[PDB]
Amino acid sequence: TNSDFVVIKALEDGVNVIGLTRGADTRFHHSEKLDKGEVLIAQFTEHTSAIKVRGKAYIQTRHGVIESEG
Amino acid sequence: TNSDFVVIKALEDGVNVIGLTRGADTRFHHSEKLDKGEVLIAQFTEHTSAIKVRGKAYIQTRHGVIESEGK
Amino acid sequence: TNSDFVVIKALEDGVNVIGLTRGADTRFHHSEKLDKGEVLIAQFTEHTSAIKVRGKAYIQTRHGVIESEG
Amino acid sequence: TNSDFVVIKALEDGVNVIGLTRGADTRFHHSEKLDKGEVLIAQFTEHTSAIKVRGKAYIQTRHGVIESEGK
Amino acid sequence: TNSDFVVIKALEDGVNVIGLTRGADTRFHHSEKLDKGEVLIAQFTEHTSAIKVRGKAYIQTRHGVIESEG
Amino acid sequence: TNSDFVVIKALEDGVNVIGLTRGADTRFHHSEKLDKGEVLIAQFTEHTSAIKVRGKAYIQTRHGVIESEG
Amino acid sequence: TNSDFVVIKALEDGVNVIGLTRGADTRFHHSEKLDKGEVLIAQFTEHTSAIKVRGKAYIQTRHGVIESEG
Amino acid sequence: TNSDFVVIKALEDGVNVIGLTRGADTRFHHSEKLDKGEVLIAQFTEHTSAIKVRGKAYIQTRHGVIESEG
Amino acid sequence: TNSDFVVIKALEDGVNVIGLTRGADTRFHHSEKLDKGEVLIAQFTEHTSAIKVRGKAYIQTRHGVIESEG
Amino acid sequence: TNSDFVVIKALEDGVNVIGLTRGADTRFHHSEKLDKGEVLIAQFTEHTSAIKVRGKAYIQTRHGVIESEG
Amino acid sequence: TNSDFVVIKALEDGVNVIGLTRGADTRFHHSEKLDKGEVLIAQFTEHTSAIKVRGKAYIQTRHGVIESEG
RNA sequence: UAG
RNA sequence: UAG
Ligand SMILES: N[C@@H](Cc1c[nH]c2ccccc12)C(=O)O
Ligand SMILES: N[C@@H](Cc1c[nH]c2ccccc12)C(=O)O
Ligand SMILES: N[C@@H](Cc1c[nH]c2ccccc12)C(=O)O
Ligand SMILES: N[C@@H](Cc1c[nH]c2ccccc12)C(=O)O
Ligand SMILES: N[C@@H](Cc1c[nH]c2ccccc12)C(=O)O
Ligand SMILES: N[C@@H](Cc1c[nH]c2ccccc12)C(=O)O
Ligand SMILES: N[C@@H](Cc1c[nH]c2ccccc12)C(=O)O
Ligand SMILES: N[C@@H](Cc1c[nH]c2ccccc12)C(=O)O
Ligand SMILES: N[C@@H](Cc1c[nH]c2ccccc12)C(=O)O
Ligand SMILES: N[C@@H](Cc1c[nH]c2ccccc12)C(=O)O
Ligand SMILES: N[C@@H](Cc1c[nH]c2ccccc12)C(=O)O
Repeated sequence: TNSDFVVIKALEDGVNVIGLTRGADTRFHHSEKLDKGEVLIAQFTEHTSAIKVRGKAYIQTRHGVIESEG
Repeated sequence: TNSDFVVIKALEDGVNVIGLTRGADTRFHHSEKLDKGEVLIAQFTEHTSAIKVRGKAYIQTRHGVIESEGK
Repeated sequence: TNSDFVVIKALEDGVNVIGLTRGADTRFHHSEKLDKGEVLIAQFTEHTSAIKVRGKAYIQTRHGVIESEG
Repeated sequence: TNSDFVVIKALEDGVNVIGLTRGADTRFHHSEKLDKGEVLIAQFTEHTSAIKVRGKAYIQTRHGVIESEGK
Repeated sequence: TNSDFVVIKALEDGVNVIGLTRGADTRFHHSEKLDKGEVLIAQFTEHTSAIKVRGKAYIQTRHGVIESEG
Repeated sequence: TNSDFVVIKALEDGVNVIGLTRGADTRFHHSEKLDKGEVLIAQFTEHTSAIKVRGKAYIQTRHGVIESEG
Repeated sequence: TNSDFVVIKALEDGVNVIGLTRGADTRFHHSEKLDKGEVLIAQFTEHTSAIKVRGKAYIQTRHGVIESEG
Repeated sequence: TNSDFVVIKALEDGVNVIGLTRGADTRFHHSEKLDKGEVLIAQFTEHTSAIKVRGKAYIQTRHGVIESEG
Repeated sequence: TNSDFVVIKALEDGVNVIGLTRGADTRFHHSEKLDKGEVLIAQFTEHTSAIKVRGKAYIQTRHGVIESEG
Repeated sequence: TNSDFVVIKALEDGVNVIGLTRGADTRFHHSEKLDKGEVLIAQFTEHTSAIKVRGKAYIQTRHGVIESEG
Repeated sequence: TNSDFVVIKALEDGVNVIGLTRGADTRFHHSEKLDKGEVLIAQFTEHTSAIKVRGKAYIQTRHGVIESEG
């Protein structure tokens, strides 16, 4: 329960924060839809070993800040 | 019990701080409602592996500060 | 017993520092009332995985300082 | 025995440093009274998961410094 | 679930973030395709011990920032 | 054996460095008397979970420096 | 899975990133060929205890940056 | 064997670095006499949970520097 | 597999990065030859507890940089 | 095998670096004599929990630098 | 395999880096000869708990830099 | 002010 | 001042 997390703020409506499955298989297991201004703070977990961000969003991680673009 | 935590201060009435379930399923298990000025300090836990904030709030984490402005 | 803690100083009478239960359920288990100037230094624990502060207070954590308002 | 600790210096007589019980119950298990100028350095422990300071005091923790104020 | 991760932002359509297999074999097990502006945040894992980036992308890791231009 | 420790230098004779008992009870288990200028460097232990200093002394801990006053 | 990693960006075609075997024996187990601008982010692993770069590349590690010359 | 240590340099003859017993009891188990200029680097251990310095000495610990007087 | 590593860049042909055996015996178990411009990134391992560099090379470690000379 | 170490450079002939026994007893178990300019790099260990330096020497530890005087 | 290490560069021919035995006994187990310009990077290990450097060399450790003299 |  |  003490894994790294990412912070995502939607800069438009309809931002998708997609969790990709951990393991031999890489598939979507959940897409969280964010409207403009909403903030998601999401860890890496047993089930999520990669996170894809689609849409305009501001992203903070341990490694710095970045914006995704639509 | 020594997991990371976030600090959330409501900037308006009716902010929701939503805990999303850890595991194969991603659903809401609790939404804490905050009125303007209230502060919630919340950990990641066995049950919560993601936190969604709806409404205007000031947020502090290990990675910096940010404001939500959804809704 | 080495988990993080938060410091809270009341800036008025009747501040409430509320422990929310750890686990599948999220309810109050204790509400600590602080009068003006009193300081509480409180850990996250087996029983408390979130803390809610109601009333005017100065708060320090590992992530910075912040004030709660009424 | 390597838990965090707090430093408290009394700025008047009759300062109370109160240990609150770890566990499902939250009650006092000890109040250490300090007279002006005395310093207490006290850990979080199996028995103590929150500490309340009543009266005027100067306090140092990992997260900085703060003064409690008395009535 | 607390391994390092990398941050990749596609700078053009068709970027490939390729996971190379951990172990005695070094083959591809997944290629994630990114459209311009999308961000992928990907850990090292049981199954992934090297990552290859094809296409123009901006990359953040623990050791600094870099742009691929393949 | 790697617990935190405090440094105490007596600034007058008869300074008392008091170890308070770990556990459900909080009583004195030892008081070390220090003559002016003597330095004591004392750990937290199985037996000592709080330290009280009585009399004028200069104290260093992980969290900074402070003087006790008599 | 939390071992250190190296970042390598080829500055010309034909760069080789060579994994040398962990253990009593030291031999090549894999050679990854990189075309100009491509980035490889590669861990030390059960199988790889040393990495050789041939050809012109820019390298980032925990200890700073360096360029190989081919 | 990776506990904290202290560094003590005698600034006069007859400095005493005293190890106080770990445990329910607090007594002396060893007093090391140092002559002017001698340096002792001493850890906390299974047997030593507090160190008292008597006489004029310069002391370095993790928490800063200080001098004993006698 | 997360032990320290060293980075070595040959500044001339015929540089030898020599691994010395861990254990009661200290012997050579591998000499890696590096030509000008090549970079070797090498860990301490089960089998290697000391590394010797012969010839002109630039070296980065945790403790700073240094050049060997032929 | 990763406890703290100290660095001792002899500033004159006949410097003694003395390992004092870990445990209930504190006695000398080894005296390493250094000639002027020699460097000894010495860990704390299962056998050595305190180190005494006699004679003129420059000493580095985690806590800073100091010279012993003869 | 993740203990501290030292970096030693010979400043003249005939430098000796001497590993002293871990344990109750302190003897030589190995002397590595370095000629001018050679670099040895050597760990503390099961067999080596102190290192003696004889001859002119430049030394880097976690605690800083120092030069040994013949 | 005990060792 | 031994290895
Ligand atoms: N009972 C919840 C409390 C909680 C912690 N963090 C949260 C964030 C959002 C909502 C609820 C929570 C839990 O242990 O997980
Ligand atoms: N139930 C999901 C929640 C989650 C965490 N991080 C995510 C990133 C994206 C999507 C969902 C998530 C999980 O525990 O893995
Ligand atoms: N008995 C409570 C005491 C406590 C710790 N942190 C708190 C925060 C708020 C309220 C009470 C507490 C517990 O161990 O969990
Ligand atoms: N016997 C108490 C001593 C203590 C430590 N920290 C405290 C804070 C307040 C009051 C008492 C204490 C305990 O071990 O928990
Ligand atoms: N299922 C993959 C997801 C993944 C993580 N990091 C990656 C890097 C590249 C491609 C896929 C991935 C894994 O657990 O390993
Ligand atoms: N025997 C005591 C020694 C001690 C350590 N720290 C102290 C602080 C005050 C008084 C005595 C002590 C113990 O191990 O706990
Ligand atoms: N299958 C290889 C992949 C790899 C990781 N790092 C490398 C460096 C060079 C070459 C291949 C690799 C391994 O797990 O070891
Ligand atoms: N097979 C060797 C590879 C190696 C690692 N570090 C080295 C340094 C020098 C020479 C070889 C190596 C080992 O695992 O130990
Ligand atoms: N034999 C003592 C040596 C020692 C370590 N630190 C000390 C401080 C003071 C006096 C003696 C010591 C012990 O292991 O504990
Ligand atoms: N075989 C020796 C190699 C070695 C490591 N560090 C050294 C320092 C000096 C001499 C030899 C060594 C050992 O494992 O311990
Ligand atoms: N055999 C001794 C070697 C040693 C390490 N550090 C020392 C300091 C002084 C004297 C000898 C030593 C030991 O392992 O403990």
